[PDB]
Amino acid sequence: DMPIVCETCLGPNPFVRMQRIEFGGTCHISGRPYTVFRWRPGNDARYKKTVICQEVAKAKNVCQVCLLDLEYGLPVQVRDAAMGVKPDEEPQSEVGKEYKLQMEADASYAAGRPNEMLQKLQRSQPYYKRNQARVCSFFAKGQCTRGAECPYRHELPTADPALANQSYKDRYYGTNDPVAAKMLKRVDELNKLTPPEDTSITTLYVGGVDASITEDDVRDAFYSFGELASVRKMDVKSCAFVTYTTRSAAEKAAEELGGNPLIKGARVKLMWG
Amino acid sequence: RRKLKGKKPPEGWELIEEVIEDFEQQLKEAVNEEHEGKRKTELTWKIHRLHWEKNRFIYDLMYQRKVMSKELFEWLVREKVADGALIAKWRKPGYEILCSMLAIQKGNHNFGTTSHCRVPLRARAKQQRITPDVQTGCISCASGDGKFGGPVWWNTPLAKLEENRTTWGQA
Amino acid sequence: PGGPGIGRAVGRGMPA
Amino acid sequence: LQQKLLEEKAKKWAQLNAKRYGDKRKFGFVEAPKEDMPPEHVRKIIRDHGDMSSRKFRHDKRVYLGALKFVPHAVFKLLENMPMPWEQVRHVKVIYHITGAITFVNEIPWVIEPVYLAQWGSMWIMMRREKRDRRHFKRMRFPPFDDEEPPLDYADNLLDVEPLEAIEMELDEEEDAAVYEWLYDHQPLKYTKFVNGPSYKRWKLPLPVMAALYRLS
Amino acid sequence: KATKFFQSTELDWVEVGLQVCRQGYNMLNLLIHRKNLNYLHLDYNFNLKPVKTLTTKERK
Amino acid sequence: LKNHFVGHVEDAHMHPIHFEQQYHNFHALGFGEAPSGIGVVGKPVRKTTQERKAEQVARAERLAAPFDPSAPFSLQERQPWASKTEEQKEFIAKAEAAKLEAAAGPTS
Amino acid sequence: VVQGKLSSVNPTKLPGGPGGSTLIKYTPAQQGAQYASGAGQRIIKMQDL
Amino acid sequence: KEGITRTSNLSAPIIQLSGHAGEVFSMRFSPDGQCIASGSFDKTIFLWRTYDENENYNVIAGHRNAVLEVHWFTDGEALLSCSADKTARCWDAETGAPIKKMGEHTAVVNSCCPLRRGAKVFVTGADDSTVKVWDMRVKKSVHTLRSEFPVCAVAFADAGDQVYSGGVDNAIKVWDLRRGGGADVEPSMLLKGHSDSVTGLRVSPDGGHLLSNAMDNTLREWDVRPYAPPNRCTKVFTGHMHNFEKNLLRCDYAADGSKVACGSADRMVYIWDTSTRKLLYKLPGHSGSVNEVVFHSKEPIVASASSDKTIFLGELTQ
RNA sequence: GUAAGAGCCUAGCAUUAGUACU
Ligand SMILES: [Zn+2]
Ligand SMILES: [Zn+2]
Ligand SMILES: [Zn+2]
Repeated sequence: DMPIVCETCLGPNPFVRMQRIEFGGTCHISGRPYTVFRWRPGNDARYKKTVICQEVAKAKNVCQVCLLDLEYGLPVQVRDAAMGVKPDEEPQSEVGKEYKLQMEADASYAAGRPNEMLQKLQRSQPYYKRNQARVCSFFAKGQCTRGAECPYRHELPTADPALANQSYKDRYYGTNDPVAAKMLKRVDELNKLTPPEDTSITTLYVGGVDASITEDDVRDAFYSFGELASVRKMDVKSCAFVTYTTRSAAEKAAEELGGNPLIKGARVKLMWG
Repeated sequence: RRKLKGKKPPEGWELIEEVIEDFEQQLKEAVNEEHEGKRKTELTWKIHRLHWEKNRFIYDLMYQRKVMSKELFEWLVREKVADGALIAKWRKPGYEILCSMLAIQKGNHNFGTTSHCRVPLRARAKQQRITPDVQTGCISCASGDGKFGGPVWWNTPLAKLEENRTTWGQA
Repeated sequence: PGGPGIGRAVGRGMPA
Repeated sequence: LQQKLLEEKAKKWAQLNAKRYGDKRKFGFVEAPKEDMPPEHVRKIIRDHGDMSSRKFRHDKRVYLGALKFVPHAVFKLLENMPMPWEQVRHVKVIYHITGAITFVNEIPWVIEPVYLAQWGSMWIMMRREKRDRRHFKRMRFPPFDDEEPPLDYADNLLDVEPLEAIEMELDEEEDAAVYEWLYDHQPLKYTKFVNGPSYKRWKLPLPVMAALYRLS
Repeated sequence: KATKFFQSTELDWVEVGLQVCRQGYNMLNLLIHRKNLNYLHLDYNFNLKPVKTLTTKERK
Repeated sequence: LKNHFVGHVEDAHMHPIHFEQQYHNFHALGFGEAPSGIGVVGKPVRKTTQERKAEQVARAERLAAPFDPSAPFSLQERQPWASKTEEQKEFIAKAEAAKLEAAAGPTS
Repeated sequence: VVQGKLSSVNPTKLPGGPGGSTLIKYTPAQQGAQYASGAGQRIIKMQDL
Repeated sequence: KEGITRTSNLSAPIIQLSGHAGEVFSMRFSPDGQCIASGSFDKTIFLWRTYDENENYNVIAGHRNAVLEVHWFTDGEALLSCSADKTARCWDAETGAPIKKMGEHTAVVNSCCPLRRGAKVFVTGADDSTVKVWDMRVKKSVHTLRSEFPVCAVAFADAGDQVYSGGVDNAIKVWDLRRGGGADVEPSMLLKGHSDSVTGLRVSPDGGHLLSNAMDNTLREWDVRPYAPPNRCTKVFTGHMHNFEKNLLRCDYAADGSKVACGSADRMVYIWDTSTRKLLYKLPGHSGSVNEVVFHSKEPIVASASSDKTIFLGELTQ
């Protein structure tokens, strides 16, 4: 009766004219005939249509269009990784998938605390630039006569060449989805604060600390991950020294608090002191 | 053929005859052009623009100069030389340079609208301000928008009138 | 001259 | 207020009550029926989608095949509207698919029946004169065209051929004067006071006309 | 005629008939070449000719 | 407890001017009315009497043109409209020729 | 059910025009002042093609 | 089960009236409370029974555009319909025939109110900024006053000598018709306090109070007693809504002056207790803006009309 | 001698979603 859609994939307009093509397509996952919806998110947009069944949509809490999760807008991998949940059991076969469907007809995503991981790795404002014309394939080959009139983007494709071959079923299930792979390697580096070649440096530098955070407040921060050798304030730099007694505790404190944690609101950075 | 069979055309037909036959020759060769290298939607754009210009000659003489007789015009409409519905429209206020009757058929359009070319170019968004209609090739046939007395077709510089439309006149 | 009207009993729907 | 705003506020309420209750906007409004295209439109659509063997029109193949269940209807509609031996050309109303997949003759061959019998009685007479008077009647070869050649292009081959004379009886002026200037028209009295109107239901013919019709017939 | 997929004109009958013949030919050949029977063809006079000599599987 | 799956879908009934008018105040202009009745949304991005008169002038001028009832009309222009960065794409197409020709050590 | 089985399964039923617009008011799960450009709900013109 | 004190004789406590094919812009209960006059955007008037079937026993046609406002005449057998097709029409209810169609206005005849004590006379205020008074038996309009801004809502006072008109001009005016037999009379009373247009006007069951709904999303209650304070403003109500629709949203008093019902654009039927100035009922169920609400003459029944082509017809429990 | 199928190489039907950095 209404698509299950990412609210980015409805564009800025509070009013939406959308075309409703009942039996307009086959679900890109369950291969099922379903009701397609087509619309132009905004004036700079193209016409996007739903890509999957409504059920196959609301199973994995993903948009019918972008196949991204509905709460955070990250691919189904990145959300399944932060959800920590098992690999997809759902049958890849379509005899299997339709059998699972016809079963579930005749007779876990809404009750989770907001994962900081997903929240940390998500876009603040909407990726409206995802609702925009493809790139003019005749502009690429240099043979576009349509001039600036082309409804297609007059730019060249600037994309990872292992990407641009993404599979629907794999972006919906979560297997070898190169975009979420790139994203998790990003978070792998950001979760990779370099523990230096010096093994004995047992201090962590805490920079960017706004003044209302006190030294015992950052002590309340860092006591959990190991014994503190000494904590040292200097508000002139808005920064702090924290030395521990064991290296692995400062390793813990880097690994958990490297991806920019916020102590009582202050966006603070960690470095190996 | 319809005019060429049997009967006589009313008085005046000798003035407009060569121009009408020229317009029919142009439409005859538009139908015969080759379509490789251009969109599927643009097949009929030249046909629509030429149909417009032909009926605009008939309109120009019948209602703007009024050098055409009611019986000659009614003959041209009856013998299918003039599009009677489209010339009839151009008489309506607000439809003065309408490009095609397709543009205002509302069952013709997905959302039950007229076409975006009927919308004054100002009140449109930059997306629908340089794209010609996919059926007619008209960018703007809103009265007020018209360059050179006609619509803003796919290639109408928003140059000189002579380079952008057929200019019959009486030499 | 009964017209094309009907009255049927229906609850009032609620948004929550 | 003070007409420094109340001017445009009142004018906006005025124009909105105008637009909301317009004649294009009101309830029983029906949109006007579709007008005809120029024939060059379907002519070109059908010439370009020539034999449906290009990649450009391939997403049209589905609908083209889907037109097949309507091909009996189109056949019937074409053949019920075939010209009659006294016509050289019949222009015929037609609805066509936007792709060129089917064309239907959107006409019915409505005849004033006494007129139609006069017409075919003339045909009878003149055909028998010709079978009599003609030294050698060469019959058409069937099939008229050979199995391998593609059907003609009308635009190319028939659009500017001037047809030929059709079969018509030389009607005696001063005796057939009643039915003389119009017997061999396609729909002979379509724009006169002798039919209900151009929809060509309901004739009403005078007495000398029916007399000539009965005689010819 | 009301459907947005049909338009209207006036054509010479002979033109519509040439149309209707080309269209029925196109339909029936699309049905042949859709069933993947690329060893048959319909010619222009509507005879279905095998362009080969067919096996019983193909003949079937 | 919600209606649709990701929110509440509720029937609406307006007069058709209002959908279109609001959809195009925001759609084209960028800024329009919130459909909830709460303010406005977003950020913003005629004709005359001398000009009207001058167009009436040009109309009456085309009327003032002499008509020669002897003369047939000719068609002079006869189809003028019909007969009618690059740098990055140059470099890209160079890369295309490169990856094209490239499309077409051991030691002891 | 019987009229569904008769009509839905009957194919001579001539197909026709566009199923008219129905308005709906849709209130999202996630409404923030960035989604719908700071507007709360959405009106959707649902046009059957 | 649930046995909550059936008030009325209606089969159910909430009845939806369907059969219209357009927005329903104004409705009215018969003086004897067993008829419904519903005027739709479909330029048609449905006549419903209030009991035992809710049968629309007649659909009267004859307006060429939306019938914006309907009242009944004091005896209940004649109906006054006002429209957008510039034509107000008097009909006979039992019969299905139109009696007198006066079309003297130049633009949409938004508002009308027939006089409840005296002769068969009704006021009509339209888009031409002119509020005209119309006596039944003459075929000319008996009075014609000219404001400068299009008239949205008009009412005829309880006693029968003054006319209340409110519109886009931010102030509602009371005019005296016997004081004016001339063509450019100046207004008698200027009730100010609404911050923009007025949409609906109802005369109180005692005649001392006038209800004004405003797209100031505010219901205001003024007193019309010729001996008043400097500010005739008495009451303010908050809660309903007006949106871009700018529909003709009206007022009503319960037959006892105990409640006040407003139509709103948030699809809600609002019913305040006049005294405490607070919200008694906030009834949902309408899919379009609620255009006018009418309280049944005898019982506490409230019936609402919406821009969703239906009319809910039900009783109040508390 | 049926004629069925498995596969190998090469083998022209359907799709419009997705491409981020304190
Ligand atoms: Zn989405
Ligand atoms: Zn391009
Ligand atoms: Zn146009």
